[PDB]
Amino acid sequence: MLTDPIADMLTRIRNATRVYKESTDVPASRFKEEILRILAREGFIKGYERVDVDGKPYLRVYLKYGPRRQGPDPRPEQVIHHIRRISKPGRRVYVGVKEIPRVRRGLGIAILSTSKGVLTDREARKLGVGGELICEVW
Amino acid sequence: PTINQLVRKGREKVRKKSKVPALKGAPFRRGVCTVVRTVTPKKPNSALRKVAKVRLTSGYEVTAYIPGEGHNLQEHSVVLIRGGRVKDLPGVRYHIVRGVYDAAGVKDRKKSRSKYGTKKPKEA
RNA sequence: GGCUAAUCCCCCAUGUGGACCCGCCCCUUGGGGUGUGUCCAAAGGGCUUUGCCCGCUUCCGGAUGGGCCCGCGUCCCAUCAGCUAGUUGGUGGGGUAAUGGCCCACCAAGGCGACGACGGGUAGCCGGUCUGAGAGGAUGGCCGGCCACAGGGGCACUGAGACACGGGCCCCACUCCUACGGGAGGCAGCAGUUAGGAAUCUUCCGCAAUGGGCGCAAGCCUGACGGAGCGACGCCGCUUGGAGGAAGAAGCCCUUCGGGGUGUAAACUCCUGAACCCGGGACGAAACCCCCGACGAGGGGACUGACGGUACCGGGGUAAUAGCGCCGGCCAACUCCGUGCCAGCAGCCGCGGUAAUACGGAGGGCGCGAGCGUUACCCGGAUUCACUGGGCGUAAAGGGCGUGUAGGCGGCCUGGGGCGUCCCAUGUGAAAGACCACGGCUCAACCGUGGGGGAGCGUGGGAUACGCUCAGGCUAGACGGUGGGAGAGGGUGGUGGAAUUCCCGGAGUAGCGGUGAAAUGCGCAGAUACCGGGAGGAACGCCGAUGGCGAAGGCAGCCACCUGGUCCACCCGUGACGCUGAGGCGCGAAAGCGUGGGGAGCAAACCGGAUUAGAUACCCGGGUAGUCCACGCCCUAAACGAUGCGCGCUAGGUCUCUGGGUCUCCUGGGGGCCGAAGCUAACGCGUUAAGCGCGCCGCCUGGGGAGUACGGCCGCAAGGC
RNA sequence: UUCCCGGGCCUUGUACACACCGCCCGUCACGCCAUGGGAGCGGGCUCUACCCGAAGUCGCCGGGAGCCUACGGGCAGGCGCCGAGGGUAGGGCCCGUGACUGGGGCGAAGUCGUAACAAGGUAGCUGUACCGGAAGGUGCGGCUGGAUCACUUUCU
Ligand SMILES: NC[C@@H]1O[C@H](O[C@H]2[C@@H](O)[C@H](O[C@@H]3[C@@H](O)[C@H](N)C[C@H](N)[C@H]3O[C@H]3O[C@H](CO)[C@@H](O)[C@H](O)[C@H]3N)O[C@@H]2CO)[C@H](N)[C@@H](O)[C@@H]1O
Ligand SMILES: [K+]
Ligand SMILES: [K+]
Ligand SMILES: [K+]
Ligand SMILES: [K+]
Ligand SMILES: [K+]
Ligand SMILES: [K+]
Ligand SMILES: [K+]
Ligand SMILES: [K+]
Ligand SMILES: [K+]
Ligand SMILES: [K+]
Ligand SMILES: [K+]
Ligand SMILES: [K+]
Ligand SMILES: [K+]
Ligand SMILES: [K+]
Ligand SMILES: [K+]
Ligand SMILES: [K+]
Ligand SMILES: [K+]
Ligand SMILES: [K+]
Ligand SMILES: [K+]
Ligand SMILES: [K+]
Ligand SMILES: [K+]
Ligand SMILES: [K+]
Ligand SMILES: [K+]
Ligand SMILES: [K+]
Ligand SMILES: [K+]
Ligand SMILES: [K+]
Ligand SMILES: [K+]
Ligand SMILES: [K+]
Ligand SMILES: [K+]
Ligand SMILES: [K+]
Ligand SMILES: [K+]
Ligand SMILES: [K+]
Ligand SMILES: [K+]
Ligand SMILES: [K+]
Ligand SMILES: [K+]
Ligand SMILES: [K+]
Ligand SMILES: [K+]
Ligand SMILES: [K+]
Ligand SMILES: [Mg+2]
Ligand SMILES: [Mg+2]
Ligand SMILES: [Mg+2]
Ligand SMILES: [Mg+2]
Ligand SMILES: [Mg+2]
Ligand SMILES: [Mg+2]
Ligand SMILES: [Mg+2]
Ligand SMILES: [Mg+2]
Ligand SMILES: [Mg+2]
Ligand SMILES: [Mg+2]
Ligand SMILES: [Mg+2]
Ligand SMILES: [Mg+2]
Ligand SMILES: [Mg+2]
Ligand SMILES: [Mg+2]
Ligand SMILES: [Mg+2]
Ligand SMILES: [Mg+2]
Ligand SMILES: [Mg+2]
Ligand SMILES: [Mg+2]
Ligand SMILES: [Mg+2]
Ligand SMILES: [Mg+2]
Ligand SMILES: [Mg+2]
Ligand SMILES: [Mg+2]
Ligand SMILES: [Mg+2]
Ligand SMILES: [Mg+2]
Ligand SMILES: [Mg+2]
Ligand SMILES: [Mg+2]
Ligand SMILES: [Mg+2]
Ligand SMILES: [Mg+2]
Ligand SMILES: [Mg+2]
Ligand SMILES: [Mg+2]
Ligand SMILES: [Mg+2]
Ligand SMILES: [Mg+2]
Ligand SMILES: [Mg+2]
Ligand SMILES: [Mg+2]
Ligand SMILES: [Mg+2]
Ligand SMILES: [Mg+2]
Ligand SMILES: [Mg+2]
Ligand SMILES: [Mg+2]
Ligand SMILES: [Mg+2]
Ligand SMILES: [Mg+2]
Ligand SMILES: [Mg+2]
Ligand SMILES: [Mg+2]
Ligand SMILES: [Mg+2]
Ligand SMILES: [Mg+2]
Ligand SMILES: [Mg+2]
Ligand SMILES: [Mg+2]
Ligand SMILES: [Mg+2]
Ligand SMILES: [Mg+2]
Ligand SMILES: [Mg+2]
Ligand SMILES: [Mg+2]
Ligand SMILES: [Mg+2]
Ligand SMILES: [Mg+2]
Ligand SMILES: [Mg+2]
Ligand SMILES: [Mg+2]
Ligand SMILES: [Mg+2]
Ligand SMILES: [Mg+2]
Ligand SMILES: [Mg+2]
Ligand SMILES: [Mg+2]
Ligand SMILES: [Mg+2]
Ligand SMILES: [Mg+2]
Ligand SMILES: [Mg+2]
Ligand SMILES: [Mg+2]
Ligand SMILES: [Mg+2]
Ligand SMILES: [Mg+2]
Ligand SMILES: [Mg+2]
Ligand SMILES: [Mg+2]
Ligand SMILES: [Mg+2]
Ligand SMILES: [Mg+2]
Ligand SMILES: [Mg+2]
Ligand SMILES: [Mg+2]
Ligand SMILES: [Mg+2]
Ligand SMILES: [Mg+2]
Ligand SMILES: [Mg+2]
Ligand SMILES: [Mg+2]
Ligand SMILES: [Mg+2]
Ligand SMILES: [Mg+2]
Ligand SMILES: [Mg+2]
Ligand SMILES: [Mg+2]
Ligand SMILES: [Mg+2]
Ligand SMILES: [Mg+2]
Ligand SMILES: [Mg+2]
Ligand SMILES: [Mg+2]
Ligand SMILES: [Mg+2]
Ligand SMILES: [Mg+2]
Ligand SMILES: [Mg+2]
Ligand SMILES: [Mg+2]
Ligand SMILES: [Mg+2]
Ligand SMILES: [Mg+2]
Ligand SMILES: [Mg+2]
Ligand SMILES: [Mg+2]
Ligand SMILES: [Mg+2]
Ligand SMILES: [Mg+2]
Ligand SMILES: [Mg+2]
Ligand SMILES: [Mg+2]
Ligand SMILES: [Mg+2]
Ligand SMILES: [Mg+2]
Ligand SMILES: [Mg+2]
Ligand SMILES: [Mg+2]
Ligand SMILES: [Mg+2]
Ligand SMILES: [Mg+2]
Ligand SMILES: [Mg+2]
Ligand SMILES: [Mg+2]
Ligand SMILES: [Mg+2]
Ligand SMILES: [Mg+2]
Ligand SMILES: [Mg+2]
Ligand SMILES: [Mg+2]
Ligand SMILES: [Mg+2]
Ligand SMILES: [Mg+2]
Ligand SMILES: [Mg+2]
Ligand SMILES: [Mg+2]
Ligand SMILES: [Mg+2]
Ligand SMILES: [Mg+2]
Ligand SMILES: [Mg+2]
Ligand SMILES: [Mg+2]
Ligand SMILES: [Mg+2]
Ligand SMILES: [Mg+2]
Ligand SMILES: [Mg+2]
Ligand SMILES: [Mg+2]
Ligand SMILES: [Mg+2]
Ligand SMILES: [Mg+2]
Repeated sequence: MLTDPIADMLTRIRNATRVYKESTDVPASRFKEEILRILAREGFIKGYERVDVDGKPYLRVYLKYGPRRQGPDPRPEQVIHHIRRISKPGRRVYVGVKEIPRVRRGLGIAILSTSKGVLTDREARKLGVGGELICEVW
Repeated sequence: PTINQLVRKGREKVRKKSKVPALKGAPFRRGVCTVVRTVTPKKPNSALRKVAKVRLTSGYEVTAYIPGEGHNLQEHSVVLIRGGRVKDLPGVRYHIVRGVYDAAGVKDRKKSRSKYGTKKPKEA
C-alpha cells in the first residue's frame, strides 16, 4: 500500500504536470477530493471528476498550464510551479491560527485541515482556526 | 536521518578543543626558563629562531617563542607567556611577553612598540 | 552550704471556650456539628491613679511566613547494562505540626531498567545575560527569587521557628595558652594581613536617610545601609582650542633635479577661555516627640545632614595632555634607505637567498582616540550535527546476506468517543531586565512614571477535518486456492568419460625435459615417444551465452530421492492479516584452526638451478602445510552495482531469458543496451533511477596518528566486533 | 622501416605539471616531542565480613546502694540499641613514580634498494597465510578501481 496517499496525489500531479499530461488519475478518497476542490477553486487545476478506472474509484485531475512560448523550448509555464507536502506520517505538523504561514507573500497558498474542514490559509485565517498544515502550493 | 532517528539519537554537539593548555584558560601563565636554545624552521624557511623551554606555574613545561630583535633570557629567567604558536617551529605554541618580569623589552624599537614592550622614546 | 524578688515554677478554682475517648448527624481520606464522661486558663506593670495605657489567658477567624506531596521540564559517557533487602508492598506501633520504610517489630516477595535503571564525570537552579534573521548555541558575574554550606564529620538542646556562621556537646586536622593535669579558638560579616595567581580596592565617613531588633517613650544597637576612597575594568558626557593666515618659512622626506609632499599645518593676528582664584551655597528632612483636639481624624511648633563648604548659581580668568594599531591579499592605507633564506615577520595564504610596498628605520598614509593593541574565552560567519537547514555510485558515509523482537509507520467507507490537534473565556506567567511613550539630573550613561506584551501550565466551554481509539463494512495492499512453467537454488546417495600421476606387461633406444639462452633434474637398474592392463585423487571439455538460479556468500558431467524460492493464468477463498526492523537467531568466498581420513595434480614455507651490481623476486627443477572429504571452529573481503528494503508516480526504441494470448503483435516476470523529462560537480543515471515522492533501518562529519591503545565481549589460536 | 636517434598526426593510461633528468615507498641514522605496556614502591576511594566505639536522642532499671517528695512521682546514676570515627582480613577502581620495553608524530639538502603512479617494466588492489635488511615476495580466493589485438635493464 501507499504510506501517504495525499503525498502520493500531490506527486502524481507534480509528475503529470512536468510532462504536460492532459489529466492524471489518483485513487479516490473523500479527503483527497476535498483537497482538489481547493485546488480547483484557486485555479491550479481545471477541475476534476470521479471516474472508474477498471473497477475502482479514481479522480481524473485535469491539469492546467500557461501559453506556448518564445525562443528555444516552447513549453509553457506551469500553473502549479510548486506543490509540496508538509505534514507527513512520521512528522505531522499542526499550527495555530496565529501560526498559519503565508505562501509567497500571498501569491501562493497553504492548505490546512481544520475541524471546520479543509481550508486555504485565508479561509482558515478568516474562520479564525488552525489545524494540520497539509501542504503549500504556488 | 529520519525524524524518528533524530528523535532516537539526535544531533551531536561539537566539542572545541584548545590549542593553549595555559591551563585555567588563563590569558597568561608565568614560568621559569629551563633551556634557552635556538631552532631550525621547517622546509620553506631557514634561520636561527630563539625559543625557550619553560616550566610554568601552570605545572607545565613547554617551548615558547622569544619574539623581537634581541633578548636576554638565561637559564633561570622569570618569564610570562601568552597564547600564540609559531607556524614554522612545530612544537612552539606560546610567545614570551617581552616587557614583563625578566624578559626585557626590545631596544631601539620604534614602530610596533607595545607589542615588544618598548616604552615611548624619551626626548622631544 | 545559706538567704531572696518577680511578668520565674507549681497547686486549687472559674469553662467563654478548646483538647481527648465513645455515639449520632451532615460532609466525604483526619472537614463541620452534637451529646455524655474526662482533661486544660491567666501576670502583672505604669500612671496626668480610681479611668486610661502597656501587658497576661483561652478560643474562632484574618494576614504574612513556612512544612510535606504530586504532573511536566532540567548536562556528558552505554568503552557504565543490569540495579535493589528497608530493598517493594502489607498489618501494628514509634515519631512529627503533618503524610510517608521517616524508624521499628512481624508477614508478603516484591520494586527499578534500552522511554537508559545502576555506575562514572561535571555542576548550585531560576528571573535573566551574551550571541543569532530566526531556530538555536553559550552562559548563570552584578541585581531579585529559591536551595545548600559556615575548618572537616556526627548530634541534639532551647524555642513559634534552628539541628542554629559570630549557641551547645563529641570525634578529627590545625593554631595559640599551659605550673603538662588541662584549657582557648574558627572572617564563605565589614575593613585588613598572608598564601596561591596573569589578576581583583580603604584596617575610611555616618546612623542624616531607607530598613531591622528591643523599648510606652526619650532612646540604644545596626561594617544592613546611605556615602566617600582606590583601579580607564565598563558605560555615558567633556577637554587639549575657535576664526583669519603663502600660487605655500625652515627642518624633514621624495625627485624626471623642473618640481612634488608634511599643509593652513606652524609662526604669527584677533576671539573664546578648561583648569585654577574669589562670593554665595542646596535638595535629600518630616516624621518620631511636644501642645491643642479625644493619646483618634484634624491643626500647630521644635529638633535633626555622613555625603560637604561637595553639587549648583554669580564674579574673575590662562591657549593649555595625545596616543595606540595598521599600510602584500583577505583589508582602508606607499615610497627611500638599511638588511641579503641573515636579522627577523607571520591570523590564514605566505615574506626575506642584493635593488623587499610583507623584516628594521624614516617620510607619507589609513583607522580609532583617553585610549589603542594583545592574549584568553563565548556566539557569529559554520546550511561545518543541517528542526528551520546537509548528506552516503566514484568526494567521508549502505550494515556481507537473511529471518525476525521491540519500536516507528499504515488502503477505502460509515458510526461512537474527543487522547493528540484547533478555538473561546479565565487564572497563572513577582520585581528588575527587554520594548514603546512621557518625564528627572544642563545632555547622556543612569533613573522615575505609564503602557504593551509573552511561551508554558491550571480551569470552564466548544469544533471534529487529520492523527489516535472503539465498533461495523469493503477489496484495490498482503496472503491463500486450482491449473501450468523455467532454472548450474540446496542436501544425500549412486554413477560416466577425458586427462595427469603411479604400478604391471609389451615393443623400442639415447636421450628427455626445460629457457631468452641455460643449468639443476630425470634416463643404459632402459627414461622420453607408442600400445595394452591396473590403482587412485581431484575436476567436469563441447553444450556455454552477451544465458539461467539464489537473500548474500555462491551454484556447472549424468541419474534417483529429499527440499527451498519464484513466475504466469483463472478471479475461486481470507479480509488490511501490511512495510520496515535497534537487539536476538541463522547463513556467510578464500586463507586459517581442531580431530580423523585422503593425497593424483597444484603449491606458501622450504631445497636447489639460472638471472642480477645484489636477487632473501621475477624464469626453471623439486617440494611440506594446504588445496579434497567428515564433523566442529573462525566470521573476513574490491562480502561491489563500491548503489539498504518496500510502495506509488514519470516518453520511447532495441536485444534477450521464461510464461500467457485473438500469436505481424499484445500482455506479465527477469537480464542488457540507447535514450524523453528530470537529476548530477562532472562522469554519468534514466520504468532494472542516481528522477519525482512517502515509510522504516544502517552509516558519514578534514588528513595523519589508527582500525592503533585501553576497556568489554567473542575465539583453541590466528584474531574478530 | 623491426631496431637506435629526432620529429609529426590520432588515440589511450597517468598518483606527472621547472611536466620521466617527473613522481614516489619502507627499514636505518641524527634531533625535538607526546604516548602505549610495565615488576616494584608510594597516595586515595569504595564495598563485604568481624571487632572497638565518643557525643546524643531513645528504651529499660533506678533496688535496705544516693538526693527531693503532698508517696503519685522526679533527679543523679546504671545498662542497652542506634551511632561519627577507628581496626583487621579480603575484594574492586583510580592516581603518582617506575627499571625494562612497544610503536608514533614532527624536523631543506645522511644510508639502502626501487614497491606504487604509464602494461611503472612481474597489471594493481585486496582478505588471509608463510617468508624476507627494507620497500616487499609468494600461495589461495575475490575485485576492476587493468594497458593492447595478438631475456633482465637502477637512479636524478
Ligand atoms: N614523518 C614521516 C613518517 O615517517 C616515515 O618517514 C621518516 C623517514 O623515512 C624520513 O627520512 C628521510 C629519508 O627518507 C630521505 N631519504 C632522506 C631525508 N634526509 C630523511 O629526512 C628526515 O631526517 C632529516 C634529518 O636527517 C630531517 O631534516 C627531515 O625533516 C626528516 N624528514 O623522514 C621521516 C621522518 O620525518 C614514513 N616513511 C612516512 O610514511 C611517515 O609519514
Ligand atoms: K549557691
Ligand atoms: K463535655
Ligand atoms: K490565628
Ligand atoms: K496561611
Ligand atoms: K501553602
Ligand atoms: K506504618
Ligand atoms: K527559523
Ligand atoms: K542552553
Ligand atoms: K543552564
Ligand atoms: K537559559
Ligand atoms: K514598638
Ligand atoms: K496630629
Ligand atoms: K564660573
Ligand atoms: K594653543
Ligand atoms: K642594498
Ligand atoms: K629579490
Ligand atoms: K616597507
Ligand atoms: K616595513
Ligand atoms: K565559532
Ligand atoms: K562497506
Ligand atoms: K559484520
Ligand atoms: K467520529
Ligand atoms: K536577546
Ligand atoms: K490555557
Ligand atoms: K552471465
Ligand atoms: K600452522
Ligand atoms: K570446500
Ligand atoms: K562454520
Ligand atoms: K508466446
Ligand atoms: K550536464
Ligand atoms: K564512461
Ligand atoms: K581489546
Ligand atoms: K580466550
Ligand atoms: K577472527
Ligand atoms: K625487420
Ligand atoms: K610504520
Ligand atoms: K539501693
Ligand atoms: K584515478
Ligand atoms: Mg624562506
Ligand atoms: Mg592566536
Ligand atoms: Mg609588524
Ligand atoms: Mg543551695
Ligand atoms: Mg467547658
Ligand atoms: Mg465529630
Ligand atoms: Mg462533644
Ligand atoms: Mg469530675
Ligand atoms: Mg484547672
Ligand atoms: Mg494598675
Ligand atoms: Mg501509621
Ligand atoms: Mg500519625
Ligand atoms: Mg528507607
Ligand atoms: Mg529480584
Ligand atoms: Mg561545585
Ligand atoms: Mg545561524
Ligand atoms: Mg537579539
Ligand atoms: Mg535567544
Ligand atoms: Mg542573585
Ligand atoms: Mg576557611
Ligand atoms: Mg521566641
Ligand atoms: Mg546563631
Ligand atoms: Mg541549617
Ligand atoms: Mg565568624
Ligand atoms: Mg604571587
Ligand atoms: Mg539609621
Ligand atoms: Mg530607624
Ligand atoms: Mg614647508
Ligand atoms: Mg587654526
Ligand atoms: Mg581675554
Ligand atoms: Mg531620631
Ligand atoms: Mg503630655
Ligand atoms: Mg490630650
Ligand atoms: Mg500632625
Ligand atoms: Mg587597500
Ligand atoms: Mg647590503
Ligand atoms: Mg643580520
Ligand atoms: Mg631592498
Ligand atoms: Mg606600493
Ligand atoms: Mg603586512
Ligand atoms: Mg550552526
Ligand atoms: Mg534536516
Ligand atoms: Mg556535506
Ligand atoms: Mg568512498
Ligand atoms: Mg549491500
Ligand atoms: Mg524483513
Ligand atoms: Mg512489528
Ligand atoms: Mg489510516
Ligand atoms: Mg499502530
Ligand atoms: Mg481533547
Ligand atoms: Mg493564558
Ligand atoms: Mg516581569
Ligand atoms: Mg530629559
Ligand atoms: Mg516599567
Ligand atoms: Mg499564546
Ligand atoms: Mg480546556
Ligand atoms: Mg462528536
Ligand atoms: Mg473515528
Ligand atoms: Mg475494520
Ligand atoms: Mg502452481
Ligand atoms: Mg543446481
Ligand atoms: Mg584414467
Ligand atoms: Mg614398461
Ligand atoms: Mg624391454
Ligand atoms: Mg646424471
Ligand atoms: Mg647397458
Ligand atoms: Mg629402474
Ligand atoms: Mg611416462
Ligand atoms: Mg597406458
Ligand atoms: Mg595414492
Ligand atoms: Mg536476484
Ligand atoms: Mg560474484
Ligand atoms: Mg520447488
Ligand atoms: Mg474473489
Ligand atoms: Mg466477504
Ligand atoms: Mg567461511
Ligand atoms: Mg577453506
Ligand atoms: Mg585441517
Ligand atoms: Mg589432515
Ligand atoms: Mg597420508
Ligand atoms: Mg610442481
Ligand atoms: Mg646468485
Ligand atoms: Mg616452482
Ligand atoms: Mg563486482
Ligand atoms: Mg508514461
Ligand atoms: Mg528494455
Ligand atoms: Mg523489462
Ligand atoms: Mg521483457
Ligand atoms: Mg544477467
Ligand atoms: Mg536532457
Ligand atoms: Mg562536462
Ligand atoms: Mg541508461
Ligand atoms: Mg522507485
Ligand atoms: Mg561505522
Ligand atoms: Mg583526526
Ligand atoms: Mg585533527
Ligand atoms: Mg580518523
Ligand atoms: Mg583488522
Ligand atoms: Mg575461546
Ligand atoms: Mg621515435
Ligand atoms: Mg616532423
Ligand atoms: Mg601533419
Ligand atoms: Mg590526447
Ligand atoms: Mg601519447
Ligand atoms: Mg606510564
Ligand atoms: Mg557497637
Ligand atoms: Mg551513649
Ligand atoms: Mg539516665
Ligand atoms: Mg563504621
Ligand atoms: Mg609489485
Ligand atoms: Mg617498479
Ligand atoms: Mg607493478
Ligand atoms: Mg624506471
Ligand atoms: Mg612474472
Ligand atoms: Mg610491477
Ligand atoms: Mg597498474
Ligand atoms: Mg596476498
Ligand atoms: Mg619467497
Ligand atoms: Mg590472485
Ligand atoms: Mg629514470
